[PDB]
Amino acid sequence: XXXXXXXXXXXXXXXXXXXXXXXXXXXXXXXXXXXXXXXXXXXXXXXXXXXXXXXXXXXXXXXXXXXXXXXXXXXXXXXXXXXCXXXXCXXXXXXXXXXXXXXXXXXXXXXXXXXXXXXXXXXXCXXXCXXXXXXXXXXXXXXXXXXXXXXXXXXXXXX
Amino acid sequence: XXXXXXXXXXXXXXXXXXXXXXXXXXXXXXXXXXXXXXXXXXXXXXXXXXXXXXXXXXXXXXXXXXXXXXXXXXXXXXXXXXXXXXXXXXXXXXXXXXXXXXXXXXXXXXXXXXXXXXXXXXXXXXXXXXXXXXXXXXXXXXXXXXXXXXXXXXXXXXXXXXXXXXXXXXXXXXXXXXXXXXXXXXXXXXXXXXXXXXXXXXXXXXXXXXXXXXXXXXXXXXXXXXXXXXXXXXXXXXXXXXXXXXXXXXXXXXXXXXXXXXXXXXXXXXXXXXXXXXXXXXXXXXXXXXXXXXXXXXXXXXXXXXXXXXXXXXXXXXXXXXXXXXXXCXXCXXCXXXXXXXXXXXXXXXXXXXXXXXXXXXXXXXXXXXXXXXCXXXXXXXXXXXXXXXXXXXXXXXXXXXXXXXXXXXX
Ligand code: SF4
Ligand code: FES
Ligand code: FES
Repeated sequence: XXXXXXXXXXXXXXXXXXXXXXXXXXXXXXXXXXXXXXXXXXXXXXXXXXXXXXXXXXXXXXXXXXXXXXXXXXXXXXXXXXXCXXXXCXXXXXXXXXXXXXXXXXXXXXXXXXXXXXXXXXXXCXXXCXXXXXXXXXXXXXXXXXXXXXXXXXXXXXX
Repeated sequence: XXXXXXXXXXXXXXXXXXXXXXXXXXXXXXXXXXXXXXXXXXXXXXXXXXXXXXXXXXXXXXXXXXXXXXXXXXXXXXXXXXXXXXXXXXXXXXXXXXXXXXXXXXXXXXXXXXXXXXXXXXXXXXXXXXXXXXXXXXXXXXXXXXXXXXXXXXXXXXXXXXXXXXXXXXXXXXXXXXXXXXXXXXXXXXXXXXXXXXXXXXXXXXXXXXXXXXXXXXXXXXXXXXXXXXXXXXXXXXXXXXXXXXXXXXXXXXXXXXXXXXXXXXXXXXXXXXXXXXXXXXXXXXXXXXXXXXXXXXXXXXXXXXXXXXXXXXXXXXXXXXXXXXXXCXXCXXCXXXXXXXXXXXXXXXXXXXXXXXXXXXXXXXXXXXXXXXCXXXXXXXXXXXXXXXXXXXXXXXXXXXXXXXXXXXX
């Protein structure tokens, strides 16, 4: 519960550049982004100091935490299978893959493996509908996967 | 892909042409293009930029192109971002000089990451490319680029919100009356537009205005990236002229199966928001944007969704609202109701528990819901909701008759 943004901070320091003159709000977005890399499941303590780098009151940063879907509150399977449940993808019949997948994966759609390599998300639109099913694995991307194929895809990281 | 394909496409060859221009000359140049907004706003592209008409203010202006569209696909905007990034870049450089902004920021889609990186990297080659910057392209006006990853807001999509995302502070629409859209986000003058506008506008200028402009019915000017997703064999992006046959489009798709034919029923033409269609209606397109409205069509997104006959009408549309359900940004007190009322309301129909009237009732909610709003995105989402009642609900009204079956099924 003691996050440090120092060593990679110089990289972080550039983030400081992006706006002109007054304010560091622009940094805000950048900052949190830097953080998720630093630890995932980032924690309030990390925020506050980030605010110092930010130079803004906590709630102000706190208002920011609410809004952006991206930042993650606790911890996720390092594998974080974002599974899109939105219409289009639904139109893909995708939904069955997730259900079949959940059985394969082992936790209610809501949970993550006690192994903790993964952390499923019901996700809404991944902004790749032509490609449905689309699976975003960690930083990376997986496109239209067969149930057997989906299992195989889960497999390799699983190794 | 990267610089050689970038060099290779022979992007920016014009750009040299650009230096010589002609920006007032360019700007009318679009008007001959009579460039309307590509996102769906339609206001004169020339009209929008022209609006800047900056004169002198202390602050710098800024221009930004969305690279981010979450419309729920087809992800046409994303694909454009990937294949020939630089071409976007050149367009960005070229147009911006037109407004005469010192530099531009492009804010990307939240889901994309690896996808996002290539764009900056192509962006990196730009300083490396040496096309313009500092003193630039034999042009005094400065050039600067910044790209910012994103939080992940479909709400972030609203222009007030998009400008606000840059703000990165609880995005909402700024206040509609106040803009003066250019002034003063990120503290100053700044006009915005959809990316395709940002880049395509660059090519057209290099090309004679007439070649792009001549193409299609005068309802719609030049060309469009159409994309389709459907219960049919082929789905994807097809770069096509405005004003072509939908069924002809269906043929390009090789959409499965038939159509009208085995099976029905409707297509949401733009993306999801504009009014859905019916099997009888489909013969009508003709997908020129002006063409849609009279229909009550409005394929602003230019990404079709085919919604197949063998499905519950309530079942797909209802799943669809949820996204609207996720959507609410929170700025309007009423829209919390907006998603609510509908979504909870929506579910009952889907379960088929609810009584006859409620169908009518929803309609009432719609107009009031549509009565006024901060957005915009919200308004659009509701409106798509509305057409649901006519046609498919008109069909659903029967579908609801199926709910009756639930009512029969009651004991
Ligand atoms: S209608 Fe909803 S999404 Fe749009 S500004 Fe109002 S509260 Fe936000
Ligand atoms: S619906 Fe899953 S990506 Fe748009
Ligand atoms: S909007 Fe007028 S009372 Fe709050």
